[PDB]
Amino acid sequence: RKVAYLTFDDGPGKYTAELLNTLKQHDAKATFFLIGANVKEFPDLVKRENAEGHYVGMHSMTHNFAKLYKNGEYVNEMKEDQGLIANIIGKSPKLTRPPYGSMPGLNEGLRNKVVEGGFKVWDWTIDSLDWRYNKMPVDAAAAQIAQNVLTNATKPQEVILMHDIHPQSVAAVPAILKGLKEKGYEFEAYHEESHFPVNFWHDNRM
Amino acid sequence: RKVAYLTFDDGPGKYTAELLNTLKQHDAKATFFLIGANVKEFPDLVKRENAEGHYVGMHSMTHNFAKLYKNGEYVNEMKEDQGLIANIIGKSPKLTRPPYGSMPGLNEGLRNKVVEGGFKVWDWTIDSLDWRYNKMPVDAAAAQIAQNVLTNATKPQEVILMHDIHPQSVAAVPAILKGLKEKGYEFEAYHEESHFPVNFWHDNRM
Amino acid sequence: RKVAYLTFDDGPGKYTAELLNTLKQHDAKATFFLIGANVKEFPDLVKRENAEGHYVGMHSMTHNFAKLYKNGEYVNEMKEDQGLIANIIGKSPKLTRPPYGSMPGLNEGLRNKVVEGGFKVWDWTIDSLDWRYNKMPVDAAAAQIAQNVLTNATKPQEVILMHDIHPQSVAAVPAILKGLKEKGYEFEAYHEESHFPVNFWHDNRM
Amino acid sequence: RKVAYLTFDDGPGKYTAELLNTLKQHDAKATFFLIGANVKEFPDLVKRENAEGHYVGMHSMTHNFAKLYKNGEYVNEMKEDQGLIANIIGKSPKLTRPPYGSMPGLNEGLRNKVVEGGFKVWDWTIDSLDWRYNKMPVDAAAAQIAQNVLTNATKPQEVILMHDIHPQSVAAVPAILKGLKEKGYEFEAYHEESHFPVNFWHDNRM
Ligand SMILES: [Zn+2]
Ligand SMILES: [Zn+2]
Ligand SMILES: [Zn+2]
Ligand SMILES: [Zn+2]
Repeated sequence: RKVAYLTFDDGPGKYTAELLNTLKQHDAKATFFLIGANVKEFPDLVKRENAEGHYVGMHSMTHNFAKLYKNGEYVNEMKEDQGLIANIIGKSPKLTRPPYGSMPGLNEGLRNKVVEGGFKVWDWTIDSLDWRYNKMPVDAAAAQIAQNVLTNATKPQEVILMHDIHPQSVAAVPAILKGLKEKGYEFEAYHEESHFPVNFWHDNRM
Repeated sequence: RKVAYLTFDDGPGKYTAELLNTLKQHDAKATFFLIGANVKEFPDLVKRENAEGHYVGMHSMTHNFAKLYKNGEYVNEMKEDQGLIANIIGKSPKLTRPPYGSMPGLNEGLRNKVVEGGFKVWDWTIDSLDWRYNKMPVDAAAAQIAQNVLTNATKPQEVILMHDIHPQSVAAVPAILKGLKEKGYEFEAYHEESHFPVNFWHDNRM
Repeated sequence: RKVAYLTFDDGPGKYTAELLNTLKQHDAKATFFLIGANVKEFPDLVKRENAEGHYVGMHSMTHNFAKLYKNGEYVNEMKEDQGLIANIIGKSPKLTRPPYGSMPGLNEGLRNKVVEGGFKVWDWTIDSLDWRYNKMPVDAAAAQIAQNVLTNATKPQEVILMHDIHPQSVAAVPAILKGLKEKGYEFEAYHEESHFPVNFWHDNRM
Repeated sequence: RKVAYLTFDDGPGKYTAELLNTLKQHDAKATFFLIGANVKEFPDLVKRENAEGHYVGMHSMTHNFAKLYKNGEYVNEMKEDQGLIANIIGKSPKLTRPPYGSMPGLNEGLRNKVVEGGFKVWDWTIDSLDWRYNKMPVDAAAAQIAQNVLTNATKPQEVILMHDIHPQSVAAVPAILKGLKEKGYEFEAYHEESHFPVNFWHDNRM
């Protein structure tokens, strides 16, 4: 059983409805890590992400490296973000995705607070590098991004980092779906009852 | 006859219960040097350490170089720590482990007071360097820490400096227990009635 | 299509000639990010780095976080460093490596100035952590550093952070060159005509 | 082949003449590492150590850990000590023995200064632990010290740490000479043209 977990960071945004349409057509399920300010701006999209079978998790309030890690606000911000999301979808998600990844920001003290707060942490196994192609002609960018993902998909479980706020990322998804389907992957959302560790610290409590 | 004395400093803390279970699992005995604040925060773990055959000794109250050595509060702090531990376990340990080691902090004047007060002092023969491995995945860290101990264990008596307040340190202990047993070591606690001196000053009164 | 970019920071210094010999022996090309004071102390090594096919770039004048980022002297210092290097090798390098990395020091204001000044910025994808291994035997340190690099080199493009001003770092390079070659990597210098972005801000302008 | 290098630290002193008689009696050659203040106090013994075929090297002026390593006076003290010895034996020895050993005191900066000053550094491979038995009955103490050394002598080259300022160490030497001879060891003095690295840093420049 090969499973590909598409994850989308930093949203919702103005390309997210398009992305949800694409996912629905391919019968694919994915995972979204949302920033607090955008949850407030785009409640309909948050509702729709959950309503269409995708997992909705937290990507912090400020996405500010200094506040999250050095000043130790990571858990406070994930908790706040969690409450905004719960006000819309009617449940409190446990999975967080660290802005800029957990390494080295999420130090041993913060990891304890994550565990104590009942939160999980997912990093990723494949970086799509979609940000490289910002503001470049979308068609060529999307194909490159698809290539970045397809050629790195080698393991039975892959967690793919993309950002749905970039147009070239959303445009890349059709090719990624067809390509990973060829390789024998199914596309699933994260499921809290089926948690397994995916983090740069190899901290199995998270 | 080869004996390895695992010694764990700065605790107890949030990884100590797991460490105790690991030691019990391998029928290993060890030595714990505790900080007063943590004695007061985790009295149950102090009681567990002594109840399960380990030696419990003192690692001061402040762990502050200037107060302990420059201001000469070493013996006062160890005496205070001693009493807190005695109230939990019903005996007054005599062995101390200097924060930052005895060299150069524990000057002759302080060594004289240590002896006058009936205390002993243990430094170490192997530094695991475990606390320094805090910027990498825990399992990778633990493996390198185990390597440091295993490669340097060459004497019939080894006193090994570790810190049970770091996750990578506790994670390193299974490989250390396995490896040194293969090398012919038995893992024992410090025994007051069988003191032998181990200190950087080569002072056999402590 | 796998390329490893060895990058060496904070130099030149007393181990750099040895490192250069090692790289030459293995027909490997690398990248050096120099501190102004060392450019002035070791001009013959700067010249040699460029003469032997390696890329020479800037790592500031002061390597001081407060001056570079809080006081915003980053671009000024990189330009001053650039001029010093230019007087030696006859080129004006465009690529800078931020002291302590770009995150979070290089705020948006500073990134704009970087771009307007015609500079580029590289962080890294692998941190060797080499500078942290300075309390153990040099060969033992080198082995653990090589392990850090080899175990983490999994992507088609890897940018490896090392420091040539530490003995254990230069001692690790032979095992690194051998190991990554077996993994299919070629060792190349940064090329300005072939810039791809590598920075923690995901800012593809620099 | 097999060579044992007996080395005696912290002298000369009031047992050194006896030790020299013992060495001569057994046709054994050794190495002495002298403290400046005792070179001043015991010039006849320094002359005699050289006259009877032993190596005379430096063990600093102050034997003060803080001055030597943290304050960085190691090379200055060794050079000063070197001059005192040279005034007696008419040449300037290059080999130093770090008070308390080189690890971790002799940091990378200090090792460079050692090398730049034309000095070498010898630690040891066998610790006699002679200080443990200070002020105990000399006969039993000497026997135990001999056992400590004989039991740990397993390699073709062994460098043995003793202190000729302890009476029990000098008393142990006959049993040590007898026992190691039976194991096939020759007793040689250090010679600069026969240098091979013996230091805890595995720094092959020293
Ligand atoms: Zn993000
Ligand atoms: Zn401590
Ligand atoms: Zn640097
Ligand atoms: Zn000494």
